[PDB]
Amino acid sequence: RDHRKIGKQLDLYHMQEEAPGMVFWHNDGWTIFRELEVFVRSKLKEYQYQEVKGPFMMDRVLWEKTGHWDNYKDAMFTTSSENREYCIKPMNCPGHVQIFNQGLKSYRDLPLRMAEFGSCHRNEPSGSLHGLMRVRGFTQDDAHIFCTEEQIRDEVNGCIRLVYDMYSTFGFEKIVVKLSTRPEKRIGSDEMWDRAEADLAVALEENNIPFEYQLGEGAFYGPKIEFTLYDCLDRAWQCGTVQLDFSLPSRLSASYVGEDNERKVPVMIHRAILGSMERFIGILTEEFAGFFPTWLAPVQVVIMNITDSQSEYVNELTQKLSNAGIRVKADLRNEKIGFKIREHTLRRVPYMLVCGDKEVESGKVAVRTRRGKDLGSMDVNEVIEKLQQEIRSRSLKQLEE
Amino acid sequence: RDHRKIGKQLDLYHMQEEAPGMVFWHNDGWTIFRELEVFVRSKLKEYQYQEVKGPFMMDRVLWEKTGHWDNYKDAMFTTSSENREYCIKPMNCPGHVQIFNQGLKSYRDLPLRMAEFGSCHRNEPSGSLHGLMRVRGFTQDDAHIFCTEEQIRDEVNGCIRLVYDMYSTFGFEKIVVKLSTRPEKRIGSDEMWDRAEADLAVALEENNIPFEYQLGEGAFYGPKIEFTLYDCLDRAWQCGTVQLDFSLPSRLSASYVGEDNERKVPVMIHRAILGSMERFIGILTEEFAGFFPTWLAPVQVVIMNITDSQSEYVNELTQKLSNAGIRVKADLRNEKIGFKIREHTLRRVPYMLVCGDKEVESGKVAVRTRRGKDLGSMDVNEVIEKLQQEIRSRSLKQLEE
Ligand SMILES: C[C@@H]1C[C@H](C)C[C@H](C)[C@@H](O)CC(=O)O[C@H]([C@@H]2CCC[C@H]2C(=O)O)C/C=C/C=C(\C#N)[C@H](O)[C@@H](C)C1
Ligand SMILES: C[C@@H]1C[C@H](C)C[C@H](C)[C@@H](O)CC(=O)O[C@H]([C@@H]2CCC[C@H]2C(=O)O)C/C=C/C=C(\C#N)[C@H](O)[C@@H](C)C1
Ligand SMILES: [Zn+2]
Ligand SMILES: [Zn+2]
Repeated sequence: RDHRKIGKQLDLYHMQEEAPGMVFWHNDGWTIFRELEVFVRSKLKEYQYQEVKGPFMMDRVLWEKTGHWDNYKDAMFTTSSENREYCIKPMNCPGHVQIFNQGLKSYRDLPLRMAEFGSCHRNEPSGSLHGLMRVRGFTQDDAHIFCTEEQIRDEVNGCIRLVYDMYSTFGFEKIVVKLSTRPEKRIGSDEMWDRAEADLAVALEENNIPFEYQLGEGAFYGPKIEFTLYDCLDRAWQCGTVQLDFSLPSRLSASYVGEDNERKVPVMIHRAILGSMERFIGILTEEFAGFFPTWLAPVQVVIMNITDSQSEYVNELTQKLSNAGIRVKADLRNEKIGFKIREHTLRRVPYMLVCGDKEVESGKVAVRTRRGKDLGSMDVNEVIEKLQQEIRSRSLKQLEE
Repeated sequence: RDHRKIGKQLDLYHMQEEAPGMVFWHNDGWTIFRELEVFVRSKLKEYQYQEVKGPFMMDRVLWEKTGHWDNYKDAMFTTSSENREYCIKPMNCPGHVQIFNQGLKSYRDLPLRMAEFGSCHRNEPSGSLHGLMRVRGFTQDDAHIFCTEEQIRDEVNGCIRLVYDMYSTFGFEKIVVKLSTRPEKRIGSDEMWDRAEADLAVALEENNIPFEYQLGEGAFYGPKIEFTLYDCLDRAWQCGTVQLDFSLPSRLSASYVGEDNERKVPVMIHRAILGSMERFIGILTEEFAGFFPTWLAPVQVVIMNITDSQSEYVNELTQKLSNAGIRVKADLRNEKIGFKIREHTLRRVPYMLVCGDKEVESGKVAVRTRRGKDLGSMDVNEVIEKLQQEIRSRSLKQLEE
C-alpha cells in the first residue's frame, strides 16, 4: 500500500527533479482528480456554494496586507515584472476577499459561500517532500464563508455535515475531531471568541460528535475545528478544517450594510474537507490498495476480443458503453486473451468484458472482474444498467460484493 | 459590444492592478468558463484525446533545452528555490513531452493525442494589456499529437474537422485558413518539409477548404496552418493552429520503437482551437453582445412570483429545475413583476418563468424570454424537456422560432 509504487503501476502520475514537489498528472490519475472535482462540485451545488477562480499571483503589497509577508515569507515563490514584485498564491483566501469586495454587499447577500479548487504553491524544503502527500504545488478544495455573528453556528453546522457526508462517501466512518481555542494573545475581542468557541462546541455537540479541546492551540486570528479521518490500516490523516478568521476581512477592508444600514465587517470562515486533493488521492490510493471504486476508476471497463473475428463486435460495444457515460477501452491487440486479462487485472480495472464467438452470436458479453469473479454471459443493456447505477451511487463495492 | 462593460454588467469577472493581466473569475463568468471546459472535454472524448495536467513551473535547464531561454526569455516569469531557478510555464508542450517520455513507447502507441487546459503565464508589457483578450495569465485549450510521418495527414484532418466543428458550435461558419510554409533557414530536411507541407495542403483540400498561402512565414521548427474566424461584425480573430514541430522531440529526447524494431523520433503536432479560453470568452461575449446561448448562460432561468401566495410554488419549481440540471434562481423579493422582468432581461437571463395564482392552480408557468417574447402559459415538465434539449444540443437559438 504505497501510493507511489501503485502510482507508477497504474500510470497515474510521475515526478521529476526539474520540478520538485510538482505533479505531472498522467491521463488516468487526472481522470481520478477530475472525478474528485465532479463529486466536490455536486457537493457545492447541494450546499449552495459559489465557485470562482482567483489569479495565480498577486503583487507583494497584497501579501503584506494579509500578513503573509511576515508569517509566510519563506514558503512563498516570488517573481517580478516591470519593477513590481509578485508572490505566487500560497492561499486562495485574499483573492476570494477581493472578489467579495466587488460590488456593494448587504446582510441580504449573507451568508455568501465562495468555493474554488485552489492552485497553491508553497516552497517547501526539498528534504520534506514525499509523493503526493508533501508537495510544492497542490489543489485545495477551499471555501470561504462570509456571514454575520448570528449565522456562524448554522454555517459551521453545514460544514460539519459536509465533512461527514464527503468522508462517508469514500468509506471513512472513523473521525476524530479537535477544537482549538484562544491563545494568550489574539486578534478579536474576548466576546467574539466566546461567541465563536461556544458556536463551534455547541455545533459539534448537536451533531453528536465527541471532540477534544486543544487549549491555546487556536490561531491568533481565530478558533478552529480540525478533522482527522482513519484509514483501513487505522492510520490518522488530518484533512478537514473549519477555521475562523477575524484578521483577514478587516485587513482587506471587507464590509456589508447591516439591517440598521450601518457598516459591518463580515465574519469569515475558512473551510476545507479533503484539504490537498493530490494528498487525498495518495490517501485514497493507499486505502484502496490500487483498487478504486468504479466511479473513481480511471478505466472502468475493458472489452477484449479472442480473435479478429470479434473485433467489429467489440468496437460496437465499446461505442455503446462509451455513449452510456462509462469509461471503457477496447483491447484489439493481437495477443492471447490471458495476456490481456492479466494486464488489465494488474491495472485494477473493475470490469473485464470478453467477447468470443458465443457473445457475437448471442448479443451478450462474458463478464468478469479484477477480483477474479466470473459474472458470466450477461445482456449488454443489463451490464450498462448495473454499471450506471454503480457509478451514480458512487458505490465502494462491485457487482456481487 | 465591449466584453469589459458587459463583463462588469453581468458580474462575470474583474481585474486589479495587484494582478495585472490576471482575471478574477466571479461565479457567473466561471460558470461560462466551466461550460466551455465541459464542451471541449466532450470534443476530447469524441476525437479521442488524453487529458493530462502538467506542473506549473520547471527548472530553467528544461527551458534552455526547449529553446525558450534563447527565444522566450523576456516573456517568462522566473522564481527560485534552494539556489535553483525555475520558470513558470509559458507553454504546456515540454511537460507533455516529459509525460510522453515516461515508459517505453512503440508505434502501436501512436498516434498519441495528449490534451490539457494549460495554465500559462507570459509576461506581457502592461501597456499592451487589454481586457480578457491580452492577458498575462491564461488558459489554453492545448493538445499535442505524437505520430509517425505516415499518420500526419490523418491527424491534421482530424484537427481540421475538430476546428470547424467547434467553431460551428458557437456560430462562426466564416473561417479563413492560412498555410505558412518553410523559411529560408530551418530545422528539418527538405524532404520532411515537403511531406509535412503537402500533408497540410492535401488535408485542407480533402476538407474542401480554399486555404491561402503564406510563403516563408512558417517557424524554423515547422510548417503550420492557422484558423481565423469572423464574427457578426465581420472582424477577424485568429484562434486555432496546427503547428508541426521538428525541434521539440529531438531536444527533449522523445522516441518510440518502430515496427522495424528501430529507434524512431515521433512527429509532434501542436494544436489549439480556441487558443486562449479567456480571450475566446471575450470574443463570445462581444459576439453575443451579452446574450449567451442558454447552455453558456450563467443563470438559465429565473422563476418569479407576483405575491407571497406563489412563493412556495415558485420554490418547488426552482428545486425541480435545479434537479433537472438547469441553472435557476428564484426571485422572491417584493417588487413589481415588470421590475423583475426588466432586471433579469438586462442580466441576459434566457428564460423568466412567471407564477401567478392561475399558474399555481393549473400547475403551469408563464414563459418569457430576455428578447422580450411572451411564450405564453406552458406545462412545467414540457418547459423542462425543451430547456434540457436546448442545453444538451448547445443551441444558439431559444424557443419559439
Ligand atoms: C498570513 C497568516 C499565515 C498563518 C499564520 C500561517 C499558519 C501556519 C496557519 O495559521 C495557516 C493556516 O492554518 O491557514 C488555514 C488553512 C485552511 C486549510 C488548511 C490551512 C492551510 O492553508 O495551510 C486557514 C487560515 C488562513 C488564514 C489567513 C489567511 N489568509 C490569515 O488571515 C493570516 C493571518 C494567515
Ligand atoms: C522556444 C520557441 C519559441 C518560439 C520561437 C516563439 C515564437 C514567437 C513562435 O514560434 C511561438 C509559437 O508559435 O508557439 C506555438 C503556440 C501554439 C498556439 C499559439 C502559439 C503560442 O503558444 O503562442 C506552438 C509552438 C511551440 C514550439 C516550441 C515549443 N515548445 C518549439 O519547440 C520552440 C522552438 C519554440
Ligand atoms: Zn482561506
Ligand atoms: Zn505546444
